[PDB]
Amino acid sequence: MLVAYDSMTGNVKRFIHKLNMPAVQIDEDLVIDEDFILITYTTGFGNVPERVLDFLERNNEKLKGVSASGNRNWGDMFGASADKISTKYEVPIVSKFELSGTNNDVEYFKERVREIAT
Amino acid sequence: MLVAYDSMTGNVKRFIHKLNMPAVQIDEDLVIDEDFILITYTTGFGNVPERVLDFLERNNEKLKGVSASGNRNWGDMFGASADKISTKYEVPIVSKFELSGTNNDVEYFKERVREIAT
Amino acid sequence: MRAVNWNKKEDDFSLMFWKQNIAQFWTEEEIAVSSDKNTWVQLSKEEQIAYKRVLGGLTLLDTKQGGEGMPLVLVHLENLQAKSVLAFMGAMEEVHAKSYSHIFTTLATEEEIDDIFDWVDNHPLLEKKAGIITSYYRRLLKPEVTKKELYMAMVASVFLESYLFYSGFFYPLYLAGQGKLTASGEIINLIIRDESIHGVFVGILAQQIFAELSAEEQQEVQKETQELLMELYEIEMAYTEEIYTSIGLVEDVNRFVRYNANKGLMNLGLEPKFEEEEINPIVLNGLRTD
Amino acid sequence: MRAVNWNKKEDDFSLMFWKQNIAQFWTEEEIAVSSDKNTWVQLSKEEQIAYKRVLGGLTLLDTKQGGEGMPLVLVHLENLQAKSVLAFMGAMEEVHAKSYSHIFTTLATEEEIDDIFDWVDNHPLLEKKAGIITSYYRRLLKPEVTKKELYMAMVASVFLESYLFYSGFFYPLYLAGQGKLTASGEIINLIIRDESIHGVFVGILAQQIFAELSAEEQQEVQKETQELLMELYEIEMAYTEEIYTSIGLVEDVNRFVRYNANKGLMNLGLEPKFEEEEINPIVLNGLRTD
Ligand SMILES: Cc1cc2nc3c(=O)[nH]c(=O)nc-3n(C[C@H](O)[C@H](O)[C@H](O)COP(=O)(O)O)c2cc1C
Ligand SMILES: Cc1cc2nc3c(=O)[nH]c(=O)nc-3n(C[C@H](O)[C@H](O)[C@H](O)COP(=O)(O)O)c2cc1C
Ligand SMILES: [Cl-]
Ligand SMILES: [Cl-]
Ligand SMILES: [Cl-]
Ligand SMILES: [Cl-]
Ligand SMILES: [Cl-]
Ligand SMILES: [Cl-]
Ligand SMILES: [Cl-]
Ligand SMILES: [Cl-]
Ligand SMILES: [Cl-]
Ligand SMILES: [Cl-]
Ligand SMILES: [Fe+2]
Ligand SMILES: [Fe+2]
Repeated sequence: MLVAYDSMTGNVKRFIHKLNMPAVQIDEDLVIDEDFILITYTTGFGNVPERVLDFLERNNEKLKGVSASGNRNWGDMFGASADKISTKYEVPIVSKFELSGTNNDVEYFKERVREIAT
Repeated sequence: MLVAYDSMTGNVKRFIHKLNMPAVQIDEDLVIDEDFILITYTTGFGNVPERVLDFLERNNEKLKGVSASGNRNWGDMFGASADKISTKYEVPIVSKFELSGTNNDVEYFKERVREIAT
Repeated sequence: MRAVNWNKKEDDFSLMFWKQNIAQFWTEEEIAVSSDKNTWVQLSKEEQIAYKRVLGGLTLLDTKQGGEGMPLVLVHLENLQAKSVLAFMGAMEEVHAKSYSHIFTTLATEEEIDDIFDWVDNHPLLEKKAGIITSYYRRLLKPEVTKKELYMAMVASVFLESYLFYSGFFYPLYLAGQGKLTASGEIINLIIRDESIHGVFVGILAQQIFAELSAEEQQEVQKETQELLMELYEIEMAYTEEIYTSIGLVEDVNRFVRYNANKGLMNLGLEPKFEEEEINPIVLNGLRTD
Repeated sequence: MRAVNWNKKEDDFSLMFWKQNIAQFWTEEEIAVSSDKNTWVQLSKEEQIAYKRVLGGLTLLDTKQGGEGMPLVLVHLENLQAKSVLAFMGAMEEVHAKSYSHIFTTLATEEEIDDIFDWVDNHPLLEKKAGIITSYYRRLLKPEVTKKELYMAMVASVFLESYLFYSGFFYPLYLAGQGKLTASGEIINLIIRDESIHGVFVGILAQQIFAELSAEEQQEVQKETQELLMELYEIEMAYTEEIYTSIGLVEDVNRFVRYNANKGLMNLGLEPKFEEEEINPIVLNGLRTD
C-alpha cells in the first residue's frame, strides 16, 4: 500500500526506507488519490505536526490507518499523534514505534498493513 | 531618635551612616525598649524582609515610623515594604528612597523624624 | 568532581535570587502588543525611527549578555549555587531579546525589521560599546582566570545590566509615561525588573571577589572600573546624540544615563560619581502605569 | 555585531524548540514529595542507598551540563536563535539539579545528604565519566574552535543527555513503575521529557556541522564518536555493577543503558550499535503512571 509520511529529524524517513513499500514525504500542496497509510512523528505533549493536520484536511477520505514514531520517554503521550488522528478520522492505529523503529516494528507494521488491506 | 534597620547588600547600612543618629542592625533576638524608627529594604514584589517581619512581631509597640530603601525600577512596588508595615502596625511611612539614598533623602528623613517626634 | 547541593548553602543569598528569578519568569506570549498600533501611528516618523533604533540596541545587549556574558562568567565560578542563578539569568536575557522581536512584529514590516537589524550590526558606536564590554568576557575564554579578570568581567556585566541598557530603556518608558505604546511599555517594565535584580546579583558576587583581592589588585581594579565607567559614559553620550537629537531629548536621556550609572556603581558597593538628580518624572510614570 | 532577530529565521527548528522548552518549564515547588515517605520506609537499606547514590550521580551530570556543557557549546555558535535555545536548556539543567535536592530533603537527613555529596565528589568512576565528557567542553575554552571540536562537544552533550543519565534514571522509574516513590518519580519523568528534547536538539545542531566537515574530518569524528560511545559504555558497566549488584539489578540496568545509547546515536543521525531489545516493562510503567 502507499505510505504518506512526515519526518522532521530523519527518523520516520529512516523507518520508511526499511519497508521498501512505496512512500512519499507529505507537503502543503500534496494530494493523494489512492488508499494510503500515514506515518507521522509526534510533537510536544502528544500532538500532531501542523503539516500533517493540514494535509489530512485535504486527504483524509483515502486514509486507511496511521502509525506514529515517538519516544517512550513521553509516557502516556508516546506516539499520541496516532491517537489524535485515529479519533478524528475514524481510522485504526496501525502501530506506534520509537524513533527509526526496530526490526520487530518494521515486521509488525507490514503485518498490520496487510491485515488492514482486508 | 533610635533607628532600627535591616540591610542585605549594604545600601540601608550606607544610608544610616549618613545620618549620624544612633542606629542598630536588627537580628532575631533583638528587643528594642524605646521609641524607634525602622528602615527596611524591599524584597521581591514589594515585600518585607522575613527578618524584619519577625522582629516587628516582638517590637511593634514602640515602632514610631518606617522608611524603605528600594529601587524605582519596581514601579508601583517601589519601597512597598513601608506600605505593608505602615498598614499592619498603623504607623506613618516616614520616607521612601532608592538604594543608599541621596542627600535630599537624608535631609528629608531627618525632617520627617523630627516632625514625627511631635 | 562536585555536584550542586542545595541542602548545604554556599552563601547567604543565592537561594533567594534563584527563587526570585523563577517567580519573575514571564514570556512575550503573555503580553499582547497589538493595541499599541493606535498610538504608534500618531507618532512622527522621527519618533518611530528612534523607538525602533533603541529596540535594536536593547536587543543587541541582551543577545550578548545571554550568549557571552552570563556563560563566560558562570563557567568559572566555584560556587555552584551562584552558577545556577547565573545560568537562569542568562536564559532570561534571551527571553528578553525575543520579547523585542515580538514588539517589532507589530510596529514594523518584515523588511523594516530586517533593516533595523542590519543597521544594528553595522553601527560603529554599537560595535564599539558592545565590543568593550564583551572584551572582558572573551578574556575568560581560557582554562584558568585570575580573580582580577573575573572581577572585571563582573564589573562589565553590572555596567551592562544596570547602566548601558538605560539609554535605550528611556524611550519606551518616556512614551509609556505619556500613555503611548503602553503594552510594549509593560514588556519593557518586566524586562527592567529582571535586569535590576541581575545587576544586584552580579554586584554581590563582584564584591565577594574584591574582598579577596590584595590591596594592590584592589587599587588596580578600582582604577580600571572608573576608567571603564567613564569610557562607556563618553560612548553613551555619542549614542544619545545620534539617536535623540532628532526628537529633542538628548539631555534628558543623558541625565537618566547618569542616574542609572550611579545605581550600577552602588550595585558594586561603590560611590556614586555623577551628580544626584531625581528621576525623570515622565519616565517614572512609565514605570508605574500598568 | 549581530543581535538576535526572530523575524528572520536562521534555521527551521529553533523556534519550535524555543517554544517547547518554555511550554515544558516546571520547577520542584510544583511537586510535593512528602507522600513518598510511606513507600520509602518499606525499602531495604540496600535499596535506599542505591536510590540516593543514583540521585547523586544524576545531580552531578545536570550540574556539569548546566555549568559547562551548554555554556561552552553555545558561546561558539553563530546561530543566535540556536544559542538562545541552548541557554534556556542550560538553565533547565539547573532546575533539574535543584529538583534532586528537593527529593533528598524528604528521603534523608541533612547529614545523610551531605555524605552522599561527599561520596559523589570523591567517587573515582564518577570523576572519570564526568571528566571524559567535560574534557570535550573544556577544549572550547579558547577564542576560536574548529568545527571538529564543536562537533565532538555536541556528540559528548548528546551522549550525556540521551545516554549517560539513564543508568541513574533507571531506578526511580523502576520503583515508580512498582508504585514506590511515585512523587519523586513524577519529578524524574518531567526531567526526562526535558532531557529527551535536549538530546534531539543538540543532535540536530551536530548533524548540521557534520554536513559541513570534509570527508576526511567526517571519517575522523565518526571514529572518535564510536570510541567515545564504547569508552562510556565500559565505564557505565563498571558503575552499574557498583551501584546495583546489591539489589540484583545489574543486567536490567545494563540493558536499559544500551537501549538509551541507541537512542542517543539516532539523535546524531547514526545507526544503533547495540542489540535492539524492548524497554523494561516495569520502567515503562514508571514512565506512564502519573
Ligand atoms: C519538541 C519535541 C516534542 C516531542 N514530543 C513528543 C511526544 O509528546 N510524544 C512522543 O512519543 N514523542 C515526542 N517526541 C519524539 C519524536 O516524535 C521522535 O523523536 C520521532 O522519532 C521524531 O521523528 P522524525 O525524526 O521523523 O521527526 C518529541 C520530539 C521533540 C523534538
Ligand atoms: C530580589 C530583589 C527583589 C527586590 N524587590 C524590590 C521591590 O519589590 N521594590 C523595591 O522598591 N525594591 C526592590 N528591590 C531593591 C532593594 O530593595 C534595594 O536595592 C535596596 O536598596 C536594598 O537594600 P540593602 O542594600 O540594604 O539590602 C529588590 C532587590 C532584590 C535584590
Ligand atoms: Cl552572542
Ligand atoms: Cl532591584
Ligand atoms: Cl536634543
Ligand atoms: Cl568608590
Ligand atoms: Cl555629573
Ligand atoms: Cl559545573
Ligand atoms: Cl523526545
Ligand atoms: Cl546483579
Ligand atoms: Cl553510524
Ligand atoms: Cl549488544
Ligand atoms: Fe540582565
Ligand atoms: Fe539536558
